[PDB]
Amino acid sequence: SNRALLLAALAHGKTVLTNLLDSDDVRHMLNALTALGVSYTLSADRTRCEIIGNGGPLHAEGALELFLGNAGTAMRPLAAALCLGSNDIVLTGEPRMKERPIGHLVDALRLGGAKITYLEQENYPPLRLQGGFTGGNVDVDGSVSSQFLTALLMTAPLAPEDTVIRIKGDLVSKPYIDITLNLMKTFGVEIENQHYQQFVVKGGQSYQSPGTYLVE
Repeated sequence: SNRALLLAALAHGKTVLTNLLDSDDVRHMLNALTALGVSYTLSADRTRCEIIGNGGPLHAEGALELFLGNAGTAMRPLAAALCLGSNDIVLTGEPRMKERPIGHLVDALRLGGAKITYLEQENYPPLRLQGGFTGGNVDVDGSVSSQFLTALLMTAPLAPEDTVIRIKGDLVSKPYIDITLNLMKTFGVEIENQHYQQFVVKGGQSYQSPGTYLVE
């Protein structure tokens, strides 16, 4: 899941994610959507999830606190997606989450005009999101996590202004990025990759529900 669910909520319409992953990582990907007020349903095998698209950034009533401990792949995309409109969210996790710094994403997003503040430790799991991402050249280290660039890849197109993520060195897992842009494309957005780094995304985009999607 991770993305499929996030883009599903950031989209307009009900989209199904088939073959999802049964793990707190996904449950929260759902729970996060759940907290912001994203409507969706889960099958019986806990692998099929349909979500009534929110039509864009999931607005949190009052401030939120999402615990994406085992959702190391969900926090990245969330920390980014939630910095779209204007929502006060706290993205935390389990002790193991502390082994997954998020500063690289925060700056990358915060650089695009996103509102992100460090809670516990700097560049660590906790994050205070307050939306605001508009666009602009973003810097994301190549060796970090495919969910970092992916986070910006999904969030940036929904940004009023176009964004460029320049990758310092060699992407951590381009193959992951390939899926994201492909799976993201099904949602209605396209990003332009450069020399195995730099990314060019058009801002002011919108996410639509492709209907049913199979997460491999």
